[PDB]
Amino acid sequence: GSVQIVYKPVDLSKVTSKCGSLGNIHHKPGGGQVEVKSEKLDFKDRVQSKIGSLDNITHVPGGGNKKIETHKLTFRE
Amino acid sequence: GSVQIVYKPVDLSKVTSKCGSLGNIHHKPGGGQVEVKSEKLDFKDRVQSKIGSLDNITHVPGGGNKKIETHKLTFRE
Amino acid sequence: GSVQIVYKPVDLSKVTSKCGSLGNIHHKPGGGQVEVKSEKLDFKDRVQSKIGSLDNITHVPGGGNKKIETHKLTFRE
Amino acid sequence: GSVQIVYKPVDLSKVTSKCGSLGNIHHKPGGGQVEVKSEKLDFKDRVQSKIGSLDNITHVPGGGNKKIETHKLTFRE
Amino acid sequence: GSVQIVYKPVDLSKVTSKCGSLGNIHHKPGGGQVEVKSEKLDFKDRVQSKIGSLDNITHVPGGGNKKIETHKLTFRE
Amino acid sequence: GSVQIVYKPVDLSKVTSKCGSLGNIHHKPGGGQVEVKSEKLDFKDRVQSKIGSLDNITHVPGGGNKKIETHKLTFRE
Repeated sequence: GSVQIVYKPVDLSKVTSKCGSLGNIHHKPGGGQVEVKSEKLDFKDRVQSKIGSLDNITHVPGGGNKKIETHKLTFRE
Repeated sequence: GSVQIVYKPVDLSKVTSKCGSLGNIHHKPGGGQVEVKSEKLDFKDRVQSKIGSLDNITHVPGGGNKKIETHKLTFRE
Repeated sequence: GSVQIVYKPVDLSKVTSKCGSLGNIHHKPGGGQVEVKSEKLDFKDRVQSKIGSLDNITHVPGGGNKKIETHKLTFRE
Repeated sequence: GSVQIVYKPVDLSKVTSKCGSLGNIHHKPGGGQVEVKSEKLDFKDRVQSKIGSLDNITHVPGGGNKKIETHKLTFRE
Repeated sequence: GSVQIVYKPVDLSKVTSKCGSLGNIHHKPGGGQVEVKSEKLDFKDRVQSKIGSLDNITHVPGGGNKKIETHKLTFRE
Repeated sequence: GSVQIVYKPVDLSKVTSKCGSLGNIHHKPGGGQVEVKSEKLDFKDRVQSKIGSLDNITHVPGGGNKKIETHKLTFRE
């Protein structure tokens, strides 16, 4: 018997952006209040967690564009 | 018997951005209040965690563009 | 029997940015208040953790562009 | 002619209070936001004024009792 | 002619208070935000004023009792 | 003609307080933010004023009791 495999995807695409001025942006939060209460935690495996935050962000990229791409190949008898 | 594999993906893409001035950006939080209470923690394996934060960010990149790409190949009898 | 493998991905892509002035950026937080309370911690394996923060950031790169890329190959009888 | 006046009010009253413990009192405001806008002010005579406040109070007297009392007398030809 | 005046008010009153423990009192404001805008001010006579405050108080007297009392007398031909 | 005046008010009153322990009192403000803007001020006569405050107080007297009392007398032809 015989087996042959060719895996040759060709990627030629683009992700692009154009802009003038981003200009006046304001973020003026009047601070709230947070309370959290707990007895025991057991984050045993691959947990991602966040507790009692009160958290502010101003993410303002000039681009902010993104590409994600994944390839796989598997073989058995 | 025989086996042959060729793994030759060709990547030619782009991620790009263009901008004028990013200019006036403001972030003026009036500070809140956070309280968190707990008895025991047991973060046994690969945990990522954050507790009682009260946290402010102004992330302003001129680009901020991103690409992610992953390849794999596996073999058995 | 025989086995042959060729692993030759060709990467030719780009991640790029262009900008004028980034200019006026302000971050003027009115400081909040944080309290956190706990009895025991047991961060046994590969934990990443942060408690009672009250933390401010102004990350302003001229670029900020990123690429991530990973390759693998595996073999057995 | 003749005139005679006697002004002799007799005040014997009381204002009084009795209490146990005043105990658990909480005041935990999540801070709001106030904006006020104006062009000209002309507070010419005996004005009492307050603008753009955002103001918190916890007045907790053990007594807090009050008395007010006023007397007058007037004469003419 | 003749005129006679007697002004002899007799004040014998009391203002009083009694208390146990005043105990647990909390005041934990999550700080708000205030903005005020104006062009001209002209507080010409006996003005009392307050602008753009953001102000916190915990007045906790053991007494806090008050008395106010005023007397007057006037005469003419 | 003749005029006679007697002004003899007799004041015998009291203002009083009694207390146990004043005990646990807390004041933990999460700091707000204040902005005030103006062009001209003209506080010409007997003005009392306060601008752009952001101000915290914990007034805790053991007494705090008060008395105010005023007397007057006037005469003419």
